[PDB]
Parts: sequence; structure tokens; C-alpha cells
Amino acid sequence: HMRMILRKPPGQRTVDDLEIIYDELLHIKALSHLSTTVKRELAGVLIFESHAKGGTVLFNQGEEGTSWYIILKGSVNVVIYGKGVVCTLHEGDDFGKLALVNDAPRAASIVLREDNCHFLRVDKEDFNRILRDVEANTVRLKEHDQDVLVLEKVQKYTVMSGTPEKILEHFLETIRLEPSLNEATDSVLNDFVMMHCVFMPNTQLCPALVAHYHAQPSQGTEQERMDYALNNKRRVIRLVLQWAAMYGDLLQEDDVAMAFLEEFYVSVSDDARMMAAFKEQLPELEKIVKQISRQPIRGSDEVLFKVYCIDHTYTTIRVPVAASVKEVISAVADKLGSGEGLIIVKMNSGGEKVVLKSNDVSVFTTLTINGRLFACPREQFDSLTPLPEQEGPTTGTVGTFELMSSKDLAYQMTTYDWELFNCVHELELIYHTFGRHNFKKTTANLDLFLRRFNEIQFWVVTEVCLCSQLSKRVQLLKKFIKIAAHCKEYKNLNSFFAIVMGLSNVAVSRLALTWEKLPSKFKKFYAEFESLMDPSRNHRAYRLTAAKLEPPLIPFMPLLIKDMTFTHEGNKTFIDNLVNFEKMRMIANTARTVRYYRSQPFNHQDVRSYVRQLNVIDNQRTLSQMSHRLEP
Amino acid sequence: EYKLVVLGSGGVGKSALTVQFVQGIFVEKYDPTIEDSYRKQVQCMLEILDTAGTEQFTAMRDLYMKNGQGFALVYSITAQSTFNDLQDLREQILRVKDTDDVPMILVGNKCDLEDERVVGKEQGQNLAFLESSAKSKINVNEIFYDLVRQ
Ligand SMILES: Nc1ncnc2c1nc(SCc1ccccc1)n2[C@@H]1O[C@@H]2CO[P@](=O)(S)O[C@H]2[C@H]1O
Ligand SMILES: Nc1ncnc2c1nc(SCc1ccccc1)n2[C@@H]1O[C@@H]2CO[P@](=O)(S)O[C@H]2[C@H]1O
Repeated sequence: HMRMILRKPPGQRTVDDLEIIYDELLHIKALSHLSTTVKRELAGVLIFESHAKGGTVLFNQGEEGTSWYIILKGSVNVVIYGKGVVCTLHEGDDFGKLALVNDAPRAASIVLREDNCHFLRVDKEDFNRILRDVEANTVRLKEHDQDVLVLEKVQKYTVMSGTPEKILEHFLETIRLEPSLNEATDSVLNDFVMMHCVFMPNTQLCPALVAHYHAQPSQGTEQERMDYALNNKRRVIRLVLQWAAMYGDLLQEDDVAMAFLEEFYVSVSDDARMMAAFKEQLPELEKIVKQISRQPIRGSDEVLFKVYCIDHTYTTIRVPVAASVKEVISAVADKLGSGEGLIIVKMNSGGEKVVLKSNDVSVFTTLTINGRLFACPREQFDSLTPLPEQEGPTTGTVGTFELMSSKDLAYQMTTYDWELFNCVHELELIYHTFGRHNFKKTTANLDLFLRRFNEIQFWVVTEVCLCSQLSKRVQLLKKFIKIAAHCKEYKNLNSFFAIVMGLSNVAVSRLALTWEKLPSKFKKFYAEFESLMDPSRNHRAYRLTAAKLEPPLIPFMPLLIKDMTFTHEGNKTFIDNLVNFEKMRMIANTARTVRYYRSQPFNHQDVRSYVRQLNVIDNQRTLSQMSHRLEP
Repeated sequence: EYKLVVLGSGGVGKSALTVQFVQGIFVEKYDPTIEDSYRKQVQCMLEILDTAGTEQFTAMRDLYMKNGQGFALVYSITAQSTFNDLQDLREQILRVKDTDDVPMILVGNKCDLEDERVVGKEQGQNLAFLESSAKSKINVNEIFYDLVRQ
């Protein structure tokens, strides 16, 4: 009797039909966490389904989701192409929710395990008005009695955690090839495409992509199977194009990624020939393949680097930019023909020494502005002393840049800053945060740009301290405040903050007789600049200033690096051995922020030459001593 | 309103302590880009200014020192270097502030792992002193209680 009642259409059930159904819905496990209001609505919506023979398909992978199911009697298999029965649901369990809520294809097929199975069903329009914003149940996808993908309402269900394999699988299935959804699709894939190197490197991704590209459906009529296979191949190509774009010129640093792409293009063009498909995607794939076989520094680029000995003689080694400290030692011991146990130390102009680890990569650009690289046995470590080269200039350069326009200088600084900022690849921020050695990739471009901040800062301090005439020193402080203001006008907030921080340096802020007789207009100009650095409410002053501006702008770099650091250190990469994709999205968002700042372009040869070839003292001790004899 | 500053060499555990104090690792996700990221309430409001990640930019350190009112000088008991580096930071605080004395506390982080310990316990007492651990939640809050008292 109940069967017949539950088999009647929603708008054909009596008041006494509805009343009997509700009394039975109270026994059902899947519906326990629901309100009376909801259960009463479901009473006039739940459809009774029955199938007699095991092996009967309930729905197929790739199909659009039209129903949510609850198992009353029997069991079903969750089946995925190229993996088979991936898990099995029993009486009490529910399925098919994820596709309904995310308006996405079915990630799997549901097949009756045993004979005579009974189901309760709720169709999409009925599900959405009644259940959509009440069923908050975390969607766990399982394989081999193990959580393999976890999704939540952060409205769609977003990936919180999962295995590298299932995350890729998920982001493949949800690609929309429909041409008006071009940028929406690319935006969804962007998180994975950018972050994959952390949890799923190319040595794993590339084989997994090939495996997916050739995955055939294990069910359906010939046409059904051909249509699915073709769109699967279309989705794989789409992801490959996003992956290849993200890397760009960086692919040349990875042999496995280049081998994959070169083979993948052959595999696709062959499929395109005989299936008459991929009309638009094949030229895109060919464009990217042919391009393979200040300028951005590559990790494979060659460096002539001087490595210094204790007696201040040196070897010039010829190695790749991304060479490890171990590769450096080997190159030095080659020319010095040694087996005397060399270690590599980097040293300040101040004399501060650091022993580098054997597996540290691309250390050449991680040196301080006036830092040098040394090779010695461990018993020599403490006796190392700096080179004169490291101590910087002794006479200033005011007689040159004072003759130059404040506006001209600021502009030429921002031009140089932009060339440096555009050399920095989005992935270099990822490698820098998660640790260079884990990727064995270079961050040389980022290193040189971050260095520029310290350079500009110390340039200010140098010129002031080498300026003995109090009258001209006031003209210096005035000019630096002017250059900073102009820098802030071009939206170069990096060079702006660097100059302001140069002016607030212990050695400069000391000079009361210089600050006192500085025009009162500029005194307040600087105090406003110095209050933009206020670290209060998480650098609220700067953050609001930067947010109000429009795309073509250079951000305050140390704060970006700080954000990145705390995102990594305050969040765990793995949660229960599943990739914490919530953390990956955060890191990606911070990187997309850089993408936003460079989304628009930017709008005197002797001024170009000076700005680009700065000579700076980075020895704070020396800078204090000079300051102490200008004004005791 | 209070402004405390965490100082020390890299790999000393500065960031771990700061997050462990303001919020806590794992239990909640940590967003360092919103307003209340470094601000807690204890009966008063504290903002932790940490030089973690920004060690190469010593202008950042100076700005935090200038705006600071309390100072945590964190060293790691795993590495000898990190304790020595505290001599200079101790001096540098006085230079930026232009004062005789400033409310500060010494911290010997990573005290949980003692099969790698290369630093004695009484060395810090000669130079407020605590021997904390961020990942084991030892003394994490105690550190920042000290500074508000002083
Ligand atoms: N809806 C479905 N979706 C996907 N796979 C289905 C499937 N239904 C089946 S059962 C086949 C059958 C046998 C006898 C009579 C009618 C049908 N299968 C089979 O189960 C296998 C599980 O491992 P696979 O290597 S993915 O190949 C699958 C199909 O041959
Ligand atoms: N690894 C997986 N991949 C794809 N689908 C999986 C899946 N695992 C499941 S069931 C997980 C489960 C929950 C409770 C108890 C036992 C197992 N499913 C269920 O099968 C449905 C296939 O179609 P969807 O609308 S994407 O919703 C899926 C889940 O309900």
C-alpha cells in the first residue's frame, strides 16, 4: 500500500496519504537531521523507485544530475571509468547530491549490486526549493573505505581536501567547454594549475593526464560512448592549455613536462586527423609547442660566479643559476683540485657569516647587496673576514643626481622596478614560500626584485651619510621626500616605502640639525608618509591605500612575502594525509593579487644609467659611524 | 591597546608562536591578510608584530621596533647560532627606541625536542626568561602575559 502511495505524483497525494508518509519518514536515517517543516514538504515529493535485477544502471558518469537517492533495501556500486567499482553503498545510505547542488556532471555511475533494490528519490527542482540550503552534510567521496575528496559550502560545494588524483579528476570533470563560459572555466582550473607542484608534481601529473586522455567509458551505446570520449579528450586538452600557459617559458626547465607536451601534441593531432575534431584547440596547442624548440633569468642560464678563498683570492666557476650548493662545491674543488672538505659560506659587509646547506639551490641571488660567497674548510670559518669590495663607496654621488629632476628619477626608478617586477613569475612566489629545495627551481628573478627594496633603502642612507655639508644635506632630505612622493604617484608603492624607510633609518633620523632646518611643508609631508607604514590593524593604513588604487601598481613587497609566509606556516599542507586544498586556495589568491597588479601596462639616458647602477653601503655599523661624525 | 614584537633569527619558530597565540594552528584556518589577524584579547587588546618572513628586510624590523612596546627575543635550542644573534637585536631595540630600558622577555623555543638540544637552560637567565614551545603549546600564552605586566 505504502508503495502505491509513494509512487503517486506529488500533486496527486491526498491529505491522508501525506500524513502516513510523514510518519514513516521519521524512521529513515538519512532524513534524521532535518526539521519537521522540511520532512512534511518531502512527504509530498519523495518518489518510490524499484529495480529487480542487479547490474541495472541507475545513472551514468558524465550525465547531468537530475535526482537525489536514498537506499531503502539492497546496495549499489559506485563505478568510475578506469577504476571500476570504487566503493559500495548500503541500505540507509544516500547518493547523487553533489551533482544536483553543483549543477555538475555525475562524477561516477551508480549500479545495482544485488537483486531487488528499493529507492526513495527526490528530483532536482523539488530538491532545490526544499533541501538545498538545509542539507549541509559534508560531501565525502570514498574509494577503498577511505576519504578521497571532501567538499563543503564555504551556493556550491568547494573542495576542502582530497588526494592529488581525485582533485585532478574533479577539476577535469567540471570543465565547461561551452565558449561563453571561457573565463569562468579558466578561473576554476587556476587554483589547481598554479598549485599542483606542491602536492602533485609533473612527474605524476603528466602520466595521470595521459591516462585520463585515453580513458574510455565502460558503458552505453556506441554513440553515447563516442560522445563521452570526445568531450573527455576536449577537457584534458583544455586543462593542458591552462597548465602550459601558467608555466609559459618555464617548461624548458622541466624535461618530463616538455616530453609530455611534445608527445601530447602528436597524440592530439593524430586524433584530430582521423576523428575530425579539435578544430580550435589544435592551433592553440601547436602555438605553445613551437615556442619551445631586463630579460627573465632562467634556471638553466649560465653564471660566471666568483667564489672567494680565505686569503681573498678567488675561483671563477661556471655553473647553472639553479645549481645546488653541492654542485657549487664540486665546481670549486674542480679548479682548486681538492678533497679537503669545503663548505660554502655567505658573508656580509658587516662580517656576519652563514654556512649554506648542501641541498640549498640557487644561492647566488640570495646574497645581501654587498654579500660575497666563500669556500673553506670548517676550521677556517671563524677567521673569515670581509673583502674591501663589500664595504661600498667612500665619496657620495650627490654632484650627479642632484642635477637630475626629482620627477625624472622617480619615473626611471619605476620603469626599472617594472622590468624587474615583470621578470618575477607567479610560480616563483610559490617556490620561495614552500622552500626552493623542494622544487629545485630558481627564484632568481624574485630575489633580485626583493633585493631592490633593500638597495633603494640603503641608497638613501648612503648618500645622506656621505654628505658632510649640512646645507646640502637638507637639500638631500628634501629631494628624497620629493622622489618618494612622485614614486607614490606612479603607484610604485615599493620604492616609495623603501625611501621613507631609508629616511627613518637610525642613522638618518638621528641628524636633528638636518631635520630641524628642513622646510616645514616637507616636515609634514614626511610625517604623513611615515604614518602610512603604521603596522596597526594589520598594516591597515597601507592596505587601504593599495586597495583604492587601480591595477598598474607595484605593491609593498615585504608585506606580500610576510602574508605568504604566515599562510604557509599557520596552515598545514596535509590534513589526515589529504591535501589541504583550503590552504592552496589562500596561497593562490595571494599570487593572483600579484597578477592583478600587473594586469595593465605602465605609462633621459644618463638618468637611466644612474638609477640602474647604484652603489650602496649596507653596513649599518659604518653608516652609524659616518652619521656620528656629521652630527656628534 | 598594546603592541608586542617577536624577534629572532629565521627557523627559530617566530611565526609558529604568533599563530599559536592569536588563534592556533590546525583547529582554525589562519588568514594573515584580514584586520584582526595579529590582534587578540586578554583585560586588554594586543597586536603581535612578527618579523617572520621579513628577516632580510631589516627596515621592517626597525619599523616594528619603533612601534613596539614589548619584545620577545626568541632563540631556538636546536641551533647554537640563534642564541648569539640575540646580542645584536637587544642593542638594536635600544637604538631605535632611544631609551635606557624597555619591557622585554627572552624565549627559548623548541623546548619539546631534547634529543637535538644544543643549548643550556641557565644561559638565558643571566641575560624575564621562559623556555617555551610553540608546537607543543608550552608557555605560548605565558610569553605575552609577561609583557603586559611590564
Ligand atoms: N553503468 C555502468 N557504468 C560503468 N561500468 C559498468 C556499468 N554497468 C556495468 S555492468 C555490465 C553488464 C553485464 C551483464 C549484463 C548487462 C550489463 N559496468 C561494468 O563494470 C565494470 C567495472 O570495471 P570497468 O573496467 S570501469 O568496466 C566496467 C563495466 O564492464
Ligand atoms: N569516490 C567517489 N567518486 C564519485 N562519486 C562517489 C564517490 N564515493 C561516493 S559515496 C561515499 C560514501 C558516503 C557514505 C558512506 C559510504 C560511502 N560517491 C557517490 O556516488 C555519486 C555519483 O554521483 P554524484 O552526484 S557526483 O554523487 C556521488 C556520491 O554520492
